[PDB]
Amino acid sequence: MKLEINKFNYNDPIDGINVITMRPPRHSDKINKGKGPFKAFQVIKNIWIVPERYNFTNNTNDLNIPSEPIMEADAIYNPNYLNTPSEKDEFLQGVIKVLERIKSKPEGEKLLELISSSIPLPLVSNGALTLSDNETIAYQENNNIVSNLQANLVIYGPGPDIANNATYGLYSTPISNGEGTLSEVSFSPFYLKPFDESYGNYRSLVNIVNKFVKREFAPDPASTLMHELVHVTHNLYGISNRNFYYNFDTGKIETSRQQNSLIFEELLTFGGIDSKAISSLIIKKIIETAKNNYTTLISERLNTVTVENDLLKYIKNKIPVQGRLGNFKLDTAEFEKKLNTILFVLNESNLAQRFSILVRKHYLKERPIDPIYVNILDDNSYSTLEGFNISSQGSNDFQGQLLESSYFEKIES
Ligand SMILES: [Zn+2]
Repeated sequence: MKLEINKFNYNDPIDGINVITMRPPRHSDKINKGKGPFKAFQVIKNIWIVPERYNFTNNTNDLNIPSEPIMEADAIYNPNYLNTPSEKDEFLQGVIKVLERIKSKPEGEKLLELISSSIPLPLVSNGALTLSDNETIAYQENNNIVSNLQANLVIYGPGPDIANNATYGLYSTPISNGEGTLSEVSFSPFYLKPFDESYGNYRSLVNIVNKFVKREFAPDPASTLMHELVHVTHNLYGISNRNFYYNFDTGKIETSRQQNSLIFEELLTFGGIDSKAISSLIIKKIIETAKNNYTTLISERLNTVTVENDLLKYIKNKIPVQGRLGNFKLDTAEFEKKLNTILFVLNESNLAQRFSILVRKHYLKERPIDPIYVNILDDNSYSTLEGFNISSQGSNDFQGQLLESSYFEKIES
């Protein structure tokens, strides 16, 4: 069946199929006592949009201006953002539009299909793969749980910094042991952080001889979301590399941060020039770790399954195996191929190239640039097929991302 995106208006009635009131996945944490439930919309099978601010972790629980020293000088705060029905509908439409954009190229469509289908490896109960809260969200009505519906990804609005974007895996052992975990994403389609890149096709003073200089650009929020979707994919496969750092001075992996280092999960997820000279030692170790984790799960869990149900079908589609019920083995060659796709081929920089989107050269930015607001729902500014770089308007070849474009609106900070 061809992937379609379900459209919604925020005021669409609850149906228990695609429109629910969702209990927070992190409801058991003390900081989330009494929160929700929140209206949620199933945009793609197992992918839900919740038009609420993300405030469900320690670092996102307070939406006010931080009481500590600020981590990012390009952050912008507004505790009231996304508290009205009209802002919630705008957000919902924006996320849907960005997803339609992503689906409009085969690489983006395949990414969405992968997230939809790649359920975490369930626990086994009475010989059957059986769902947990690591693979579902609860539809809560009047302090009763009506149903538990499958979910691999829940997309929310931003946390405290309304121009920040992030991914959170639900359970921290499954995120890295090969099982996989439901992910939450905090996403901001309308508030964007600019970046610098060298460029030559812009209005320039006649007295400047050499026109190719660093210029300011806005990112395409589809690229921003795809970046998070790559983290989500790692999280669903249980292959997150959050607890390793790559040291650019030595070219080695380290367990703790160093002066000129980057978290390895971000190095891979962003891609680009910085991932082109990773050592064979590093790549071999990463592959071996994942292979070992999967071999262990196939032995200790998958081979305890005695009941063939739909969850087993979905898991066999996710995890390349050979053999029969009770005696599966990892399909080494197919697993390696799939792993190397998800780790080394799937990344923001490669995806952006396929979408004709400009991204920055390095994951880490050299300087903060004040965030902007842009109404991406206006097709004159941002289209599903071309983003900001609209050919019929003369904005192809990255020109539509130039920050001087009128649709990138200054924020009073
Ligand atoms: Zn990232």
